[PDB]
Amino acid sequence: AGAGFKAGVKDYRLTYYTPDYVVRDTDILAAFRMTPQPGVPPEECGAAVAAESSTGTWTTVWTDGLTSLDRYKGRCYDIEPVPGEDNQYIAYVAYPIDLFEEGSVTNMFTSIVGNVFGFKALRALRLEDLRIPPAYVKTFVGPPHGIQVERDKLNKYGRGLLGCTIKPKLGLSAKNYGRAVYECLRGGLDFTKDDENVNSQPFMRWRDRFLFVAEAIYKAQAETGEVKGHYLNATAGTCEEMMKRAVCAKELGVPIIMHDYLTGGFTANTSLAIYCRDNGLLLHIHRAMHAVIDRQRNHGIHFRVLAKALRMSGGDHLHSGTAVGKLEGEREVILGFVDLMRDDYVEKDRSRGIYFTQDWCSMPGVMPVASGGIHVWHMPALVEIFGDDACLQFGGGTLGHPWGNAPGAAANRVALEACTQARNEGRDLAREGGDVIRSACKWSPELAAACEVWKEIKFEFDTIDKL
Amino acid sequence: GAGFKAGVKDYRLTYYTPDYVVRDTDILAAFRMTPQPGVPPEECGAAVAAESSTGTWTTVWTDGLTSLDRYKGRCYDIEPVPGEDNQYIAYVAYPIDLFEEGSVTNMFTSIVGNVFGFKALRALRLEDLRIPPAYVKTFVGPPHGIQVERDKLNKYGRGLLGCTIKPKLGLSAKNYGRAVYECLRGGLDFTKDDENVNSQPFMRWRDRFLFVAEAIYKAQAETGEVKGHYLNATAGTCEEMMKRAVCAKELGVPIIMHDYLTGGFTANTSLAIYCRDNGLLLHIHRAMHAVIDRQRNHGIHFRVLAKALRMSGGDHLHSGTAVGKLEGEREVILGFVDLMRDDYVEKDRSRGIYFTQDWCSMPGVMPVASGGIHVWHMPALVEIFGDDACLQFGGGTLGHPWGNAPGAAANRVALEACTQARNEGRDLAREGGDVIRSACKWSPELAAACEVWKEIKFEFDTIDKL
Amino acid sequence: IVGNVFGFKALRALRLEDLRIPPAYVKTFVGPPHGIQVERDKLNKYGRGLLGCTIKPKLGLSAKNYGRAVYECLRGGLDFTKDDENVNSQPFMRWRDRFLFVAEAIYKAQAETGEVKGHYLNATAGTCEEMMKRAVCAKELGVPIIMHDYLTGGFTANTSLAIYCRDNGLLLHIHRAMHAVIDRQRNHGIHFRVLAKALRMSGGDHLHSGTAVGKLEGEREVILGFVDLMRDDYVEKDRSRGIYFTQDWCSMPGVMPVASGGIHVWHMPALVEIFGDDACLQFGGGTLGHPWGNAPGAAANRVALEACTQARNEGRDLAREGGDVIRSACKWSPELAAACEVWKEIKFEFDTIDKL
Amino acid sequence: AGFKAGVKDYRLTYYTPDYVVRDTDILAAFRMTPQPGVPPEECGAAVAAESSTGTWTTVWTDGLTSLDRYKGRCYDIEPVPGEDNQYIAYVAYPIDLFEEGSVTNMFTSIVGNVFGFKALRALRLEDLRIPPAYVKTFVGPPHGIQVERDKLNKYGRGLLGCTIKPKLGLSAKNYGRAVYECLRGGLDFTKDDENVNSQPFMRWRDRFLFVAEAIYKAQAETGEVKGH
Amino acid sequence: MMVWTPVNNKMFETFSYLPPLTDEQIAAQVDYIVANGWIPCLEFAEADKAYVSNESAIRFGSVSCLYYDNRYWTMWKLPMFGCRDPMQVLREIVACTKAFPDAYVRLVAFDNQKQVQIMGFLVQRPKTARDFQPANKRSV
Amino acid sequence: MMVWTPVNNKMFETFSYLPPLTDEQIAAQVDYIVANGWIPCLEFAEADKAYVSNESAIRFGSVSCLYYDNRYWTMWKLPMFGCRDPMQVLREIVACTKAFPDAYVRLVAFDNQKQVQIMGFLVQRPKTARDFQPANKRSV
Ligand SMILES: O=C(O)[C@@](O)(COP(=O)(O)O)[C@H](O)[C@H](O)COP(=O)(O)O
Ligand SMILES: O=C(O)[C@@](O)(COP(=O)(O)O)[C@H](O)[C@H](O)COP(=O)(O)O
Ligand SMILES: O=C(O)[C@@](O)(COP(=O)(O)O)[C@H](O)[C@H](O)COP(=O)(O)O
Ligand SMILES: [Mg+2]
Ligand SMILES: [Mg+2]
Ligand SMILES: [Mg+2]
Ligand SMILES: [Mg+2]
Repeated sequence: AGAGFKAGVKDYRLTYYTPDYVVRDTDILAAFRMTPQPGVPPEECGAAVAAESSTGTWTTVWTDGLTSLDRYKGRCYDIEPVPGEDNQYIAYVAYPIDLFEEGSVTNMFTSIVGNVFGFKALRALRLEDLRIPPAYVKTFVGPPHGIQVERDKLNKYGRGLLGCTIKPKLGLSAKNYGRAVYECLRGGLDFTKDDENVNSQPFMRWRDRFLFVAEAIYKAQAETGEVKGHYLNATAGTCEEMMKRAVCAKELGVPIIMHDYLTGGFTANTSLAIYCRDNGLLLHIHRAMHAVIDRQRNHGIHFRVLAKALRMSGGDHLHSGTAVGKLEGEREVILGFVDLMRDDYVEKDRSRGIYFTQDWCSMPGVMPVASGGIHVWHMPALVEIFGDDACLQFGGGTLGHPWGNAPGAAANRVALEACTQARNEGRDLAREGGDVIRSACKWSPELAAACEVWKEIKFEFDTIDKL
Repeated sequence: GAGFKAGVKDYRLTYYTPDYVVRDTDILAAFRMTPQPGVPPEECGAAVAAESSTGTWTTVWTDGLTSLDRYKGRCYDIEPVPGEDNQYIAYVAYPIDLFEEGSVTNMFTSIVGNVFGFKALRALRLEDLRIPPAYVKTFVGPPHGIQVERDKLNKYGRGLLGCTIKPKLGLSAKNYGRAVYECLRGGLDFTKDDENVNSQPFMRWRDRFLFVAEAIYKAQAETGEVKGHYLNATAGTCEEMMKRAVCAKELGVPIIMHDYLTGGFTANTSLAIYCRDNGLLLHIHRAMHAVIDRQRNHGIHFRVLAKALRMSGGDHLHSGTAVGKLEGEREVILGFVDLMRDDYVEKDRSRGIYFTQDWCSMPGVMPVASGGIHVWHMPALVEIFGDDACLQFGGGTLGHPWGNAPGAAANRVALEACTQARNEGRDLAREGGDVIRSACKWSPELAAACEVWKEIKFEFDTIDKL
Repeated sequence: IVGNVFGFKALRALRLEDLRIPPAYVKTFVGPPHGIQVERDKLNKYGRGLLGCTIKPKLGLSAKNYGRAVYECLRGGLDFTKDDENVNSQPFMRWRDRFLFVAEAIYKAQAETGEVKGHYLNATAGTCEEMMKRAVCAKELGVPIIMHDYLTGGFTANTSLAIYCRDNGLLLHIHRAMHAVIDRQRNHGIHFRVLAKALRMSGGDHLHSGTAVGKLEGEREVILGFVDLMRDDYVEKDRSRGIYFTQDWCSMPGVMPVASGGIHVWHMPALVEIFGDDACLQFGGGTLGHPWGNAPGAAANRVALEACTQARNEGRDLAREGGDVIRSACKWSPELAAACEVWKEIKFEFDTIDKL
Repeated sequence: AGFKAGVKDYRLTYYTPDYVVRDTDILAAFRMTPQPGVPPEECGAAVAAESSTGTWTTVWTDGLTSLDRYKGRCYDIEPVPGEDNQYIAYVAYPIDLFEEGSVTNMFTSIVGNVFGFKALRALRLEDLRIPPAYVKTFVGPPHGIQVERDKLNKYGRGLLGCTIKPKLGLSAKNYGRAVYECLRGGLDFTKDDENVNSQPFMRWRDRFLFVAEAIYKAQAETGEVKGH
Repeated sequence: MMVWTPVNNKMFETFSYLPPLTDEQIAAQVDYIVANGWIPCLEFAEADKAYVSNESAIRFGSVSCLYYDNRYWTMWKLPMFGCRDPMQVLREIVACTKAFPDAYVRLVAFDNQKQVQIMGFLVQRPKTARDFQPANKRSV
Repeated sequence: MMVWTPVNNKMFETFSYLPPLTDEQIAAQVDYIVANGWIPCLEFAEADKAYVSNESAIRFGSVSCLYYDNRYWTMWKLPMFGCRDPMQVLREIVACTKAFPDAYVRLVAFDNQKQVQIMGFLVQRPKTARDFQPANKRSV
């Protein structure tokens, strides 16, 4: 007699721990930082994770025999101990491409992170990285435009793009919003944006905003001779409301909209990205809620995975962190996933948290956006970290300028161009950056005023999300 | 009065208001907050209040064009956490004006958007939210709710019984419908697509929907009881999600499902509205919740994610089991089960309810207990949940030695025996084993299930402690 | 005609008593979706008044309990039941749940009795879009009849709905909610006869007309005047019934008067005498207040109706022998006898405000 | 409490003078004139009953639900100074009684049938307290005062308008001629008379077109935003 | 409390809630037709075609509102235009029921001014009908 | 392995997977209704109206989701509002089953706070029913 159905519970490791498995080039791979409960072997814990994110449950089912489990099962194929940790392991799981719905980030997440994080038999679990194979990548529409197309459409080259969140976050009327946007754009900023939480509210309804912002956009563009835009927020409570807002932006002829992809969700985001592709709108992605998921070292999903997922779902910009601003993210960690966001091919590099070589098979790159608590003195560091292919956003850093939005824009634009020029001339921005900024202050009163106000302002704290 | 003064000042100067009397229309948030060394709790609470409402890191002149007093979030209270040297509960009040009507997406974007990533804090966890009646009333809410669901199904006097088809992935559409038919005909009210069963090379969704419809109608005709199977509308795009919901409508089947966190609140609210308008029950799977809600120090407690689902819309939501393979303590679960089902829930910190919650007649959501449960757990499940729950046995049905129909019958017999004993005045905590053993005497199906899973328990140290 | 002039400082009071709508203007309106003759033909109901019933309590019942009450009402001999005017879509009962359960009830009672049954499903809503959504659901359930509160929803929405009903074969019951705000006082407002002409033009298959003997005001002679204006093709001036103008309807279909509000079995002879056959008589409390429940309640009202109709047809004077006809029917009908006992002493007699 | 068939006084269920109104209740102030021999309490209770849950006789179906939860409540009766037979009756309606975002439904309950009751001589609704939790269910005005001023770019004075006359009888072209002449002289707006819709003397689309021409002519001539 | 029976308690529209009509009661109804100048007519149907049904709706889109099969019955001869003799109507009742002893037969009358059937009631049901109750068995 | 029979194995919702309730077991369920202050009620249906069906859907567009015929049964008298005597409920069971000996009869109870049926089970099936199995013939 052959292998038959035997009812009852057996160890997951008998089926789902396959340390001699040779991964296929179409497999989706996951690196899980796993903290087992006392008395649970790492092999059984890795196997439970692999099982319950793919084909298996807590007890033996007869229906396995109708199909081929060998063909479909997730496989824990490797377990590394974590250095400095007594009870932490990196468990590597391989998922056959057959397990996933084509073009669906939602479905990939549902398998890989759906249930396993709540299992009693583990104390903590963090998804560190994912290997998305070319064969799966090719199933996605991807970003509506990407970096090269965006620069071409905007006619903007040779420097970082400059942006700005309008403040206060909430409480401004539609007309005062468009007033601030006008004054920001006309001083030298390429973009302004709705705050992530600015949708449609009693103090300002979205369509009133869209219209005044359009007037502001076109006024600054005519005035400066440079293409201007403002990320109008299409984030909404339903897909139908989200689409109406995208439609209005299309009918106003404006360049760019935004979406909060994690609070709106992947399903709506992928829809909106497809709409943007079909109607030629740039799509700025805000990562609101990410740090709920990605802050802690021991549990959640590292941002690099959330960034990869955004690239697949679709977005022309995605916030990356600043290193030096008010929000957490270390320079080396950021540089890792910036390469993952922008580049075609990124080799494994554990020193930057890249657990897998990633091949994007020509999917366009996403513009990283550096934003949050940054000002003119941060400019050299920002240009040094990112290079030209980023958007740098100064909200408080513009609307907090003692002379107003236009002088505030101009100071940030002067600081960007001075640092870019110095970089091009061979200057070391890490060492000469303060000198570059002080030199520019001599011919730029706007910059001088900004430097004076934020001279002492730094954000330096112990990093939680260490590698 | 007062000129614009450029520059950085403490958040606490504007956003820490310890004498503020909360308004009955305010949204309130309870944040478990762990400040960095050298950051006073008051400044940390104020920073959270500021950066989830109206404020940024430096003073902006545009504040003067509006009324910050009217719009600002307010840290109005800070409690120390007993047993913790560096943990505080910061209470934040948000004017109703800050929020888009009917948008859970917008509420989350403000309250949990950026603040969890601030350098000045080491950890932040949202424990509870007080959703005022005036905000609750802006939401369509659940397509149907518990009472309407029971009335449509004609099912009363016991928990509902469900079952996830296994293996999770890898079955063909026809084998899926074969398994569904065999499950339903044995006494289960529902079966379901696994959360990750959407549309895949081994089984395309429309093939599954059709074979499952055949199975539903065969089992219904065979048993004389209304049957259903949660067909998964979860998809990569809103357009695909809607196509699937439309097909279910056109097949005349009772119920679909959605993974609300992996699909997202925007898609979920859309789907719930579609279900309301077309009379489909909507089962909600909480896939990905434990990424967010497992750890005590950081994230968002599930009770908040459950309130958000009730607002966004769902007829069922998974609640945990206490005794199964996935974590959730009995007392914690009982707290948010009340928050899911009831019209009015009083503050009760012993169950982690930080705020009195008034749902102002928004329909209740059916809790679903699922994951690693079997026949011996039945008395405890019935004791915990009472009748208004769905109990799901995937492995606990398809792992029965005699197959799906006997597996379903065993679970149904166990449920009805426990319900009967309960109704007769028996104490299920004490007499549950005896009730199950008595039922084994006349039920060979139950006896077979009892024998297989007799020794099986899931007992581990709880991570998400109150 | 009534837009600004009632507010003029130079007058103390103004009341529109009557309007002469000429054939040339009447001909510009679609009018009632069906009218009395077509309605009777679609329902296959001839030779007696129709019987209806508003479900009670007004608000607070669940969709399932609504359908339960409807089935029990319809199965006992009532032709129709209805949503109360203010039953639209609420937290205790959402409309689509109601529509579905009510469809079940309608089809159960129809299969049980062998008579065509209906329940006026309320399409009244906050927006035209919601209103139409509800009409569409009724069409797709294949049910006979919907209702609209034409004054609180308004003439623009009402005309649209009447046109939809014409194009989709739905009977349209009209509730006159809010009329008495406008039509009660003798010195100021608009007389109901004008509101009834306007409804006929806008479109309605049924319109509430008053009872004379029930809980709401309207004198027999005043009612008979506008009942003629609602049903007939040509009504001569008759100031003794408040008819200021001769009205030619140029073949616009008639509207079925609906007598409803505070009536019970003992009123039956008077109602049949006032209205004749072409009316719907509605007993909400007069059915759901029967000591034995809805089906016995329905049977009592049905028995009373048929007994009076039979006595009328035989040459008996209902105006003068109504009690005897009812008392005779009690001898073979325990249901009627129980209803007669409960409501024997109940009358509504007050000084009339809206005098001619 | 079982079901007892028959008529009883409305005041037994619907007059609740010790009720504490809830902050989500809709409140109504009715100027009420009872018929002779009808006590104010029974008259107020009849209004409360018949605009919410009750009818003229006891119905068994009340027991399936919770009348306490749903019933309208006459909770206060004030005599009207100067009047021998007028009272202000105060009624409280639970928020659950109303369809969200529907003024139609709110009117249908509160003013639907009660004004025609024989037991009263007159009834006037004086005021309504619309609670925040109900207000929030409505989309409300398309724009409102602030947004209107902002869209028109008009600040610091009243806006000025004007109805074209004669009310009816002008052709579409004459209408636009009159509109242009009005607007260019300094009025911000002109308007169709209320009864100007679409008529044999002037069809609506002809008027819309000629009026558009007039709006744009006056706006170009004056440099101020114009509308009709 | 007596309970109205849902079992075998089919009705037949006008007068079916009264005790079965005597010959004198039917004659009185015929006198009423004649006194009013209405046009008498007989209609009949076999048992399977007697009650309203839905079978044709299988052929329909969403257009079944107020469509029912079996509303139309079969006309016995022609409507008795110009009839002023009640005995003539009673003779046709006898004639119709004799030719179709196992059919349902109803008497109707038309008004040509309103152009509508103005009265109607069942005058015969087949002796094999078991779906109806005698008056005293309608409630239990 | 025993095989669950698909043939003549119709069920009846709550408690139909248990052995048939004894009079003492039924009385215990009635005591539970009374102890909780719920409203007892009896419902009944002839055999043809007992199980859920689809026949009315012939009249529908695409709106049959969660529509079934035969969910509603016929009410025996009225719900027993204010009943606090279990013997009263037991006497109505006797009275109902005596009046309708060939019907299906179920006992239900209503909660007026939730406004939902809160319990229910079959108390009588007709003796002619052959479409069900003994507990020990459910599997072969
Ligand atoms: O709301 C804010 O704080 C910001 O508008 C920046 O404001 P300021 O420019 O005034 O600081 C951005 O949304 C954050 O940068 C988001 O953070 P991240 O990029 O890390 O996702
Ligand atoms: O994938 C699974 O494991 C399940 O299908 C259960 O299978 P079994 O019945 O075979 O255990 C459910 O989705 C989990 O219960 C979800 O967890 P939760 O309810 O906690 O969200
Ligand atoms: O709300 C009510 O009172 C009714 O449902 C009748 O209830 P009852 O049958 O229990 O009295 C009707 O809407 C009124 O008859 C309307 O009045 P009218 O016909 O005058 O417009
Ligand atoms: Mg922001
Ligand atoms: Mg699952
Ligand atoms: Mg009414
Ligand atoms: Mg005017």
